[PDB]
Amino acid sequence: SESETLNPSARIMTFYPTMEEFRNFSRYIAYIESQGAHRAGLAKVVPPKEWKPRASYDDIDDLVIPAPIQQLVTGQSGLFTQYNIQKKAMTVREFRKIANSDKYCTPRYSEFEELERKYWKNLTFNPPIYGADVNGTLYEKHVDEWNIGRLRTILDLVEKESGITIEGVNTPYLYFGMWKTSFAWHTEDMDLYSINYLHFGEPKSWYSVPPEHGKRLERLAKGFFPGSAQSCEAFLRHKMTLISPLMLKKYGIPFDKVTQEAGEFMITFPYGYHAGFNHGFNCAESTNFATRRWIEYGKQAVLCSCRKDMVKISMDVFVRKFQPERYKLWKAGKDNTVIDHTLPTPEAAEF
Ligand SMILES: Nc1ccc(O)c(-c2cc(C(=O)O)ccn2)c1
Ligand SMILES: [Cl-]
Ligand SMILES: [Cl-]
Ligand SMILES: [Mn+2]
Ligand SMILES: [Mn+2]
Ligand SMILES: [Zn+2]
Repeated sequence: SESETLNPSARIMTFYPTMEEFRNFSRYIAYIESQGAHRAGLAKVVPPKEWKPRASYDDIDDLVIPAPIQQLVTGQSGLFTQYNIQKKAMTVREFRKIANSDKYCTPRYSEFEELERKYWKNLTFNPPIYGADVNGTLYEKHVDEWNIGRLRTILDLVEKESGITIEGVNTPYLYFGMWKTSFAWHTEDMDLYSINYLHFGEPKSWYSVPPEHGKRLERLAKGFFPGSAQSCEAFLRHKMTLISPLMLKKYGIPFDKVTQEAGEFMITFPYGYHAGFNHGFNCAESTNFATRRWIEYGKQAVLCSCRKDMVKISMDVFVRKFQPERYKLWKAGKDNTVIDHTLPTPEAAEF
């Protein structure tokens, strides 16, 4: 009730940290959770105006996009399935050229609602190319604040313990977008946190569903896609499923929306379903991370059961280290802990 009194509407919150607050990443995450930001599943953090992760983005024209994907979308009435078609490798220069070309460039519009309507109206036409899942970073090696390449959260325990790297999850990914490129409805692998930084370019728009309401979205999605639901216990993790905000409203699924500008951070929280699209040519960097609060989510995450090489992180080291008194019960399959999506991560006891 202390936590349930904070952000009771579960709306997307925006934060403007000072440079002092901005330096300690995990601490500021704990803070915004103390303010109830996590209840939305998504939050925006606008960094100090003097902070910059890179002096200049003029040298990256020759950066290679090894596996650009053409996004074919099929559907109607607010329900869509996205099929990825991998294209030949190409450079950022070659990508931007195509992105800004007359055929793929952003349509003209007044307010955001107009561009949003055009997105949902034309989603299945003129399939765009997304320069997605590029291994790398655009942070300068010296930037110590909010460095996606080295956030130093307890997610580091995975590699530290096993040597295992999972691309885009405990390593950084770059996303080069063009108009009408999409990311489908999903939570993160193992229901982790994620961080997303829009380095440059046109905006990225987001939809989010509160974790305390995530199950309702799942039930809706299973109803809409019964074939997919029968074939996999977590088919949304395929990240192929697009659902319009009008469809969510029609079925009483609560949600919020936010538009991300260049130079801005987006944080997604455990079991926070989100989706969205890019307004035009841009570039974003992202990875996943953890807090102590995530551990229970990780233990209870419902994973994909049909796809091989799907991301499954062993929770053992986390339970042993941060829940020693529950380790035996958990191994015996008798840990029946129930998650309260309103509670902030325990690191926020300072606040
Ligand atoms: N395929 C995938 C996996 C995990 C993710 O977290 C995302 C994702 C991508 C974007 C993006 O395309 O910028 C935004 C939010 N989530 C995509
Ligand atoms: Cl699912
Ligand atoms: Cl990612
Ligand atoms: Mn995501
Ligand atoms: Mn189906
Ligand atoms: Zn599956």
